[PDB]
Amino acid sequence: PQVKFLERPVPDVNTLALEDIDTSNPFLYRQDQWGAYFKRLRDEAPVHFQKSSQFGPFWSVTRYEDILFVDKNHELFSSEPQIILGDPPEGLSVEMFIAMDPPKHDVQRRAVQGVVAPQNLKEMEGLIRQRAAEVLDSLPLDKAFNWVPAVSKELTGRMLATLLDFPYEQRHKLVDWSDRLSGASSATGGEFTDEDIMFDDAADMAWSFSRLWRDKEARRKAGEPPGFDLISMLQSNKDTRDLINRPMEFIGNLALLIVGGNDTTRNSMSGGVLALNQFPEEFIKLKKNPELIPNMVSEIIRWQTPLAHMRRVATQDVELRGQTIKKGDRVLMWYASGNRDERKFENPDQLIIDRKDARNHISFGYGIHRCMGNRLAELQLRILWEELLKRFDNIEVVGEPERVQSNFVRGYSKLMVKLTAK
Ligand code: HEM
Ligand SMILES: CCCCCCCC(=O)O
Repeated sequence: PQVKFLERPVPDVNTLALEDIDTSNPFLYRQDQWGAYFKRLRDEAPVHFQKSSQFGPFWSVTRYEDILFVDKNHELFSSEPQIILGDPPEGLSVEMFIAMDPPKHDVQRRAVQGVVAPQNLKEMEGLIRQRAAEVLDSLPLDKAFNWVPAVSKELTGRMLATLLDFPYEQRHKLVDWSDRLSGASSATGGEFTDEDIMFDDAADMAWSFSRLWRDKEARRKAGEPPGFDLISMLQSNKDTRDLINRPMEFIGNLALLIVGGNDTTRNSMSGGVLALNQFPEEFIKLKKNPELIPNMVSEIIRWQTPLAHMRRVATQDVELRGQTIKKGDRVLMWYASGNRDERKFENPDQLIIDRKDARNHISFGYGIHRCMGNRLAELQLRILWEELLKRFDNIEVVGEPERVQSNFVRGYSKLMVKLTAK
């Protein structure tokens, strides 16, 4: 049941009773209230029950420490049946291993893990660097342009096409299908309300992925050598040779990977540019010390936290910081709060590119569901920033960033950038 969320000014959090703070509001990030809202919960109600929202009753866990406890304890806090606050559109549910408990989760993850293993990422690195070079060489100088479509959306589309060996000139479909899956109003308070186009996406996605399998199956029978892409790898491994005979698992986990990498990588790419503009000393420091890029990528991902939360269901009664979460209660782990928790990160709101524990961020989560594409994400941002510093002396954000409506995605729709050449 899809709802067109209407933007009302969000109240100053100090003018509310604790019981009334609703973190499911998808305009908290846009209106720059998320910070104050999460600070007050961290300090006064770090394990907080909201009895009423558009999405029903849910708990918010906002302290770094408590997020680790919940994320680690998969047996107490199930990932089934969903991993977002709300529900997917009626009859348009997709079986992803992210929304799965062991042993089933482990089997499906093992089947697909190899594609983003550092060994296989080495095979792709040259192509990802080349496709990055092309886009950056195409950008206008001394002219403000929208970074989101031009670089972030573009590089992300290419990344997903590279990974799947998807028809390169149909790569916009992977972004479009991903946006409408993860941005459904019913799931995340996103802007997407049209369920007809979502049924179209399901048909278009099941067709195109079944086609890509058959095309690769033919080239292999024709004796062509297996490539570095996911379908090649799945067709090589004997467990996943007949994966097209498990259509739920096949389309589900293919959809999971594209949803997985889409907004996440894009908003990391946009977020990084903004973070270095709001903290101009960090950019001066990055240019003098470009060996900081790897750690900066960790700090950008901590600072952005592209996915605000992940949801779980208590499998039994669980005591947590003096609160009793009841069997069946929905629990949000607010990673966006944990990565700003001064109990872990001194000066948690500042971008510090040489932050020595940057890598201890929880943007990828923690435990058996820790991000499968972490290495791919870090690679793409490292590559982006290596290629940027080669070409550009300054990256100047102009005007105000426009932010996406969601309680799940922390993203940008517009980020106006002026480039200066070296
Ligand atoms: C900045 C980029 C990214 C961030 C911030 C991110 C964040 C996350 C988070 C928070 C989880 C779940 C953690 C948990 O429940 O404990 C996750 C899982 C996952 N991510 Fe990512 N991710 C990113 C990039 C990617 C990319 C590029 C891919 C694939 C190409 C990907 C694929 C996945 C998959 C498959 C899972 C499910 C893991 C499992 O359930 O076993 N992610 N990611
Ligand atoms: C880690 C990426 C997985 C996000 C799943 C969102 C799909 C839905 O809204 O049902």
